[PDB]
Amino acid sequence: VVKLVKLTFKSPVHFGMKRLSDSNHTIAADTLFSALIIEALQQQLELSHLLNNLVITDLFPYNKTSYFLPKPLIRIEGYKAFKKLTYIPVENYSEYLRGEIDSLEASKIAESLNLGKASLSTKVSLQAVDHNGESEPYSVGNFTFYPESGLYFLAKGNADTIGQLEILMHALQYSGIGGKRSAGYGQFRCTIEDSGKFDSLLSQTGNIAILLSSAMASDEELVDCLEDARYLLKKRTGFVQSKTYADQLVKKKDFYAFSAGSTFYQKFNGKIFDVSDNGRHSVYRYAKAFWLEGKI
RNA sequence: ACGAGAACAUGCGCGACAUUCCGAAGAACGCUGAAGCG
Repeated sequence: VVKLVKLTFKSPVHFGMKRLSDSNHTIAADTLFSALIIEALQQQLELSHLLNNLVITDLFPYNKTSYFLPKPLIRIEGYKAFKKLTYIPVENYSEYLRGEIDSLEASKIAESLNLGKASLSTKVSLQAVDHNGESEPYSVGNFTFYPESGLYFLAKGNADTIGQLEILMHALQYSGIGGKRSAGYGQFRCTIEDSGKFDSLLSQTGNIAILLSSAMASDEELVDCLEDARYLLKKRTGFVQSKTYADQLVKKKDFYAFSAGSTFYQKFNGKIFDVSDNGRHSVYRYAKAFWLEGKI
Protein backbone atom coordinates (compact mmCIF):
# COMPACT_ATOMS: atom_id res chain seq x y z
CA VAL A 1 0.00 0.00 0.00
CA VAL A 2 2.13 2.86 -1.30
CA LYS A 3 1.14 6.16 0.34
CA LEU A 4 2.57 9.53 -0.64
CA VAL A 5 3.24 11.79 2.35
CA LYS A 6 3.82 15.48 1.61
CA LEU A 7 5.39 17.78 4.20
CA THR A 8 4.99 21.55 3.86
CA PHE A 9 7.29 23.33 6.30
CA LYS A 10 6.05 26.51 7.95
CA SER A 11 9.33 27.47 9.64
CA PRO A 12 12.88 26.76 8.43
CA VAL A 13 14.42 23.38 9.23
CA HIS A 14 17.95 22.39 10.19
CA PHE A 15 18.23 18.80 8.92
CA GLY A 16 21.86 18.55 9.96
CA MET A 17 24.22 16.12 8.24
CA LYS A 18 27.64 16.61 9.86
CA ARG A 19 27.59 19.83 11.92
CA LEU A 20 25.23 22.45 13.30
CA SER A 21 26.32 25.06 10.75
CA ASP A 22 25.47 22.98 7.68
CA SER A 23 21.89 22.22 6.64
CA ASN A 24 20.50 19.59 4.28
CA HIS A 25 17.39 20.23 2.21
CA THR A 26 16.17 16.67 2.85
CA ILE A 27 16.77 13.84 5.32
CA ALA A 28 17.48 10.17 4.77
CA ALA A 29 14.94 7.49 5.63
CA ASP A 30 16.83 6.56 8.80
CA THR A 31 16.25 10.01 10.33
CA LEU A 32 12.52 9.93 9.59
CA PHE A 33 12.29 6.37 10.90
CA SER A 34 14.06 7.37 14.11
CA ALA A 35 11.61 10.26 14.47
CA LEU A 36 8.72 7.83 13.98
CA ILE A 37 10.17 5.50 16.62
CA ILE A 38 10.59 8.39 19.07
CA GLU A 39 7.01 9.49 18.41
CA ALA A 40 5.68 5.96 18.95
CA LEU A 41 7.61 5.81 22.23
CA GLN A 42 6.08 9.11 23.33
CA GLN A 43 2.58 8.08 22.20
CA GLN A 44 3.05 4.73 24.01
CA LEU A 45 2.72 2.85 20.70
CA GLU A 46 4.43 -0.47 20.03
CA LEU A 47 7.67 -0.34 18.04
CA SER A 48 7.60 -3.90 16.69
CA HIS A 49 4.89 -3.28 14.08
CA LEU A 50 6.62 -0.16 12.75
CA LEU A 51 10.05 -1.84 12.71
CA ASN A 52 8.89 -4.98 10.92
CA ASN A 53 6.08 -4.07 8.54
CA LEU A 54 7.10 -0.57 7.36
CA VAL A 55 9.44 0.31 4.49
CA ILE A 56 9.82 4.04 3.86
CA THR A 57 11.51 6.17 1.20
CA ASP A 58 13.96 9.03 1.68
CA LEU A 59 12.51 12.53 1.70
CA PHE A 60 12.68 14.14 -1.74
CA PRO A 61 11.90 17.62 -3.07
CA TYR A 62 8.70 18.56 -4.85
CA ASN A 63 7.21 21.72 -6.32
CA LYS A 64 3.71 22.55 -7.48
CA THR A 65 4.86 21.43 -10.93
CA SER A 66 6.94 18.27 -10.43
CA TYR A 67 7.96 15.65 -7.80
CA PHE A 68 11.73 15.01 -7.91
CA LEU A 69 13.36 11.57 -7.49
CA PRO A 70 17.16 11.00 -6.95
CA LYS A 71 19.40 10.78 -9.98
CA PRO A 72 20.13 7.10 -10.71
CA LEU A 73 23.77 6.03 -10.69
CA ILE A 74 24.10 4.76 -14.27
CA ARG A 75 26.88 4.96 -16.83
CA ILE A 76 26.97 8.08 -19.01
CA GLU A 77 28.67 7.86 -22.40
CA GLY A 78 28.62 17.90 -20.03
CA TYR A 79 29.52 15.71 -17.06
CA LYS A 80 29.46 18.81 -14.86
CA ALA A 81 25.77 19.25 -15.69
CA PHE A 82 25.06 15.65 -14.68
CA LYS A 83 26.98 16.20 -11.44
CA LYS A 84 24.88 19.31 -10.78
CA LEU A 85 21.72 17.31 -11.64
CA THR A 86 20.82 15.77 -8.29
CA TYR A 87 17.04 15.39 -8.68
CA ILE A 88 14.93 14.61 -11.79
CA PRO A 89 11.12 15.01 -12.27
CA VAL A 90 9.60 11.51 -12.29
CA GLU A 91 8.51 11.79 -15.98
CA ASN A 92 12.06 13.05 -16.88
CA TYR A 93 13.65 10.24 -14.79
CA SER A 94 12.25 7.48 -17.08
CA GLU A 95 13.72 9.43 -20.06
CA TYR A 96 17.03 9.72 -18.11
CA LEU A 97 16.98 5.93 -17.63
CA ARG A 98 16.29 5.57 -21.40
CA GLY A 99 19.33 7.83 -21.78
CA GLU A 100 17.59 10.41 -24.00
CA ILE A 101 18.39 13.28 -21.53
CA ASP A 102 21.25 15.43 -22.97
CA SER A 103 23.52 17.80 -21.01
CA LEU A 104 21.58 20.99 -21.75
CA GLU A 105 18.27 19.45 -20.67
CA ALA A 106 20.04 18.05 -17.61
CA SER A 107 21.12 21.56 -16.64
CA LYS A 108 17.61 22.85 -17.37
CA ILE A 109 16.12 20.18 -15.05
CA ALA A 110 18.70 21.02 -12.36
CA GLU A 111 17.84 24.73 -12.54
CA SER A 112 14.14 23.81 -12.57
CA LEU A 113 14.52 22.76 -8.93
CA ASN A 114 12.94 25.44 -6.73
CA LEU A 115 12.81 23.58 -3.42
CA GLY A 116 13.90 26.52 -1.28
CA LYS A 117 16.77 28.57 0.09
CA ALA A 118 19.43 27.49 2.58
CA SER A 119 20.47 30.03 5.22
CA LEU A 120 22.51 30.20 8.42
CA SER A 121 21.13 31.72 11.61
CA THR A 122 23.66 33.23 14.02
CA LYS A 123 22.67 32.77 17.68
CA VAL A 124 24.28 33.06 21.12
CA SER A 125 24.45 31.36 24.48
CA LEU A 126 24.23 33.86 27.34
CA GLN A 127 24.34 31.30 30.16
CA ALA A 128 27.93 32.15 31.12
CA VAL A 129 27.13 35.87 31.34
CA ASP A 130 25.07 35.30 34.48
CA HIS A 131 27.85 33.17 36.02
CA ASN A 132 30.54 35.83 35.48
CA GLY A 133 31.37 34.68 31.96
CA GLU A 134 31.12 35.78 28.35
CA SER A 135 28.41 34.96 25.83
CA GLU A 136 29.36 32.53 23.08
CA PRO A 137 28.10 32.70 19.48
CA TYR A 138 27.12 29.72 17.36
CA SER A 139 25.40 29.01 14.05
CA VAL A 140 22.40 26.87 13.07
CA GLY A 141 21.80 25.80 9.49
CA ASN A 142 18.36 26.41 8.03
CA PHE A 143 16.43 25.60 4.88
CA THR A 144 13.23 27.52 4.12
CA PHE A 145 11.01 26.01 1.44
CA TYR A 146 9.27 28.07 -1.20
CA PRO A 147 5.50 28.24 -0.59
CA GLU A 148 4.60 25.77 -3.34
CA SER A 149 7.56 23.47 -2.67
CA GLY A 150 7.91 20.85 0.05
CA LEU A 151 9.32 17.44 0.82
CA TYR A 152 7.70 14.06 0.28
CA PHE A 153 8.21 10.35 0.79
CA LEU A 154 6.52 7.09 -0.19
CA ALA A 155 5.66 4.53 2.49
CA LYS A 156 4.55 0.94 1.88
CA GLY A 157 2.94 -1.15 4.60
CA ASN A 158 -0.12 -2.98 5.82
CA ALA A 159 -3.38 -1.11 6.41
CA ASP A 160 -2.86 -1.08 10.20
CA THR A 161 0.76 -0.04 9.58
CA ILE A 162 -0.46 2.79 7.34
CA GLY A 163 -2.93 3.96 9.99
CA GLN A 164 -0.23 3.89 12.65
CA LEU A 165 1.99 5.90 10.31
CA GLU A 166 -0.85 8.40 9.85
CA ILE A 167 -1.20 8.86 13.62
CA LEU A 168 2.57 9.14 14.10
CA MET A 169 2.84 11.71 11.30
CA HIS A 170 -0.06 13.68 12.78
CA ALA A 171 1.96 13.85 16.00
CA LEU A 172 5.21 14.56 14.12
CA GLN A 173 3.56 17.63 12.60
CA TYR A 174 3.93 19.31 16.00
CA SER A 175 6.93 17.32 17.22
CA GLY A 176 8.92 18.38 14.15
CA ILE A 177 11.83 16.82 12.31
CA GLY A 178 15.49 17.75 12.11
CA GLY A 179 17.92 19.59 14.29
CA LYS A 180 17.11 22.37 16.75
CA ARG A 181 13.47 21.36 16.88
CA SER A 182 11.88 22.52 20.15
CA ALA A 183 14.07 25.61 19.59
CA GLY A 184 12.24 27.27 16.69
CA TYR A 185 12.81 24.97 13.70
CA GLY A 186 11.52 21.80 12.08
CA GLN A 187 7.79 22.56 12.35
CA PHE A 188 5.80 21.14 9.41
CA ARG A 189 2.34 20.09 8.27
CA CYS A 190 1.81 16.69 6.66
CA THR A 191 -0.83 15.36 4.23
CA ILE A 192 -0.95 11.62 3.40
CA GLU A 193 -2.79 10.54 0.20
CA ASP A 194 -2.55 7.68 -2.36
CA SER A 195 -0.65 8.82 -5.51
CA GLY A 196 -1.48 7.08 -8.82
CA LYS A 197 1.65 8.47 -10.52
CA PHE A 198 4.04 7.02 -7.88
CA ASP A 199 2.21 3.66 -8.04
CA SER A 200 2.79 3.65 -11.83
CA LEU A 201 6.54 4.29 -11.23
CA LEU A 202 6.48 1.66 -8.42
CA SER A 203 5.04 -1.00 -10.75
CA GLN A 204 7.67 -1.48 -13.49
CA THR A 205 10.01 -4.17 -14.81
CA GLY A 206 13.58 -3.46 -15.84
CA ASN A 207 17.10 -4.81 -16.05
CA ILE A 208 18.28 -2.38 -13.36
CA ALA A 209 16.99 -1.48 -9.89
CA ILE A 210 17.47 1.80 -8.00
CA LEU A 211 17.16 2.49 -4.25
CA LEU A 212 14.68 5.09 -3.08
CA SER A 213 16.02 5.08 0.50
CA SER A 214 19.38 4.87 2.22
CA ALA A 215 19.87 1.16 2.86
CA MET A 216 22.39 -1.64 3.28
CA ALA A 217 21.96 -5.39 2.97
CA SER A 218 23.05 -8.16 5.30
CA ASP A 219 26.25 -10.02 4.46
CA GLU A 220 24.42 -12.95 2.86
CA GLU A 221 22.48 -10.56 0.62
CA LEU A 222 25.62 -8.44 0.20
CA VAL A 223 27.50 -11.32 -1.45
CA ASP A 224 24.98 -11.51 -4.29
CA CYS A 225 23.94 -7.85 -4.55
CA LEU A 226 27.33 -6.08 -4.48
CA GLU A 227 28.50 -7.42 -7.86
CA ASP A 228 27.66 -5.31 -10.93
CA ALA A 229 26.46 -2.25 -8.99
CA ARG A 230 27.12 1.49 -9.00
CA TYR A 231 26.52 2.90 -5.52
CA LEU A 232 27.42 5.67 -3.11
CA LEU A 233 28.38 4.45 0.36
CA LYS A 234 27.41 7.14 2.87
CA LYS A 235 28.26 7.17 6.56
CA ARG A 236 25.43 7.42 9.09
CA THR A 237 26.79 8.65 12.43
CA GLY A 238 25.15 10.53 15.27
CA PHE A 239 24.63 11.05 18.98
CA VAL A 240 21.90 9.03 20.66
CA GLN A 241 18.82 11.16 21.38
CA SER A 242 17.07 9.72 24.42
CA LYS A 243 16.79 10.09 28.18
CA THR A 244 16.58 6.34 28.83
CA TYR A 245 19.73 5.38 26.91
CA ALA A 246 22.39 6.61 29.35
CA ASP A 247 23.14 9.18 32.03
CA GLN A 248 25.05 11.24 29.44
CA LEU A 249 24.59 11.39 25.68
CA VAL A 250 26.54 8.69 23.82
CA LYS A 251 27.47 8.51 20.14
CA LYS A 252 25.85 5.85 17.98
CA LYS A 253 27.93 3.16 16.32
CA ASP A 254 29.08 4.33 12.91
CA PHE A 255 27.02 2.83 10.10
CA TYR A 256 27.59 2.73 6.34
CA ALA A 257 24.69 2.44 3.91
CA PHE A 258 24.09 2.63 0.18
CA SER A 259 22.78 6.07 -0.73
CA ALA A 260 19.31 6.44 -2.20
CA GLY A 261 19.40 6.35 -5.99
CA SER A 262 22.15 3.73 -6.18
CA THR A 263 21.76 1.17 -8.96
CA PHE A 264 21.90 -2.58 -8.29
CA TYR A 265 21.28 -5.23 -10.92
CA GLN A 266 20.38 -7.64 -8.10
CA LYS A 267 17.91 -6.42 -5.49
CA PHE A 268 18.39 -6.97 -1.76
CA ASN A 269 15.94 -6.85 1.12
CA GLY A 270 16.72 -4.35 3.85
CA LYS A 271 17.50 -4.92 7.52
CA ILE A 272 16.85 -2.85 10.63
CA PHE A 273 20.26 -2.46 12.24
CA ASP A 274 21.27 -1.89 15.86
CA VAL A 275 23.94 0.78 16.37
CA SER A 276 23.72 0.69 20.18
CA ASP A 277 26.75 -0.10 22.33
CA ASN A 278 26.44 -0.72 26.08
CA GLY A 279 23.14 1.13 26.35
CA ARG A 280 19.94 0.61 28.29
CA HIS A 281 17.86 0.40 25.09
CA SER A 282 18.92 -0.65 21.61
CA VAL A 283 19.24 2.25 19.17
CA TYR A 284 17.59 1.39 15.85
CA ARG A 285 18.79 2.48 12.41
CA TYR A 286 16.62 2.05 9.32
CA ALA A 287 18.35 0.35 6.40
CA LYS A 288 15.39 -1.25 4.61
CA ALA A 289 15.31 -0.95 0.83
CA PHE A 290 12.68 0.76 -1.32
CA TRP A 291 13.14 -0.31 -4.94
CA LEU A 292 12.29 1.15 -8.34
CA GLU A 293 12.76 -0.98 -11.47
CA GLY A 294 14.16 0.69 -14.58
CA LYS A 295 15.53 -0.03 -18.05
CA ILE A 296 18.73 1.50 -19.41
C1' A B 1 15.65 6.66 20.20
C1' C B 2 16.15 12.84 14.25
C1' G B 3 24.81 15.15 13.94
C1' A B 4 21.46 15.03 18.35
C1' G B 5 20.43 17.52 23.45
C1' A B 6 20.28 21.92 26.00
C1' A B 7 22.23 27.43 24.41
C1' C B 8 18.26 35.23 24.12
C1' A B 9 22.88 38.03 18.56
C1' U B 10 23.27 39.54 23.28
C1' G B 11 25.95 43.50 26.93
C1' C B 12 27.51 48.89 27.29
C1' G B 13 26.62 52.40 24.78
C1' C B 14 22.15 60.58 24.15
C1' G B 15 21.82 61.45 16.43
C1' A B 16 25.20 64.53 19.22
C1' C B 17 28.73 68.86 19.04
C1' A B 18 29.63 74.34 16.68
C1' U B 19 25.90 77.61 14.38
C1' U B 20 22.16 85.27 15.46
C1' C B 21 16.96 83.21 9.48
C1' C B 22 20.72 87.73 9.02
C1' G B 23 23.04 91.43 5.47
C1' A B 24 21.64 96.14 2.34
C1' A B 25 17.13 99.13 2.01
C1' G B 26 13.74 107.32 3.71
C1' A B 27 6.37 105.18 3.30
C1' A B 28 7.92 109.20 -0.58
C1' C B 29 7.12 111.17 -5.67
C1' G B 30 4.12 114.90 -7.80
C1' C B 31 -0.07 117.74 -5.70
C1' U B 32 -1.77 126.60 -4.20
C1' G B 33 -8.10 125.21 -0.03
C1' A B 34 -9.18 126.62 -4.58
C1' A B 35 -12.79 128.22 -8.99
C1' G B 36 -17.41 130.92 -10.36
C1' C B 37 -20.33 134.92 -8.28
C1' G B 38 -24.72 135.49 -7.37
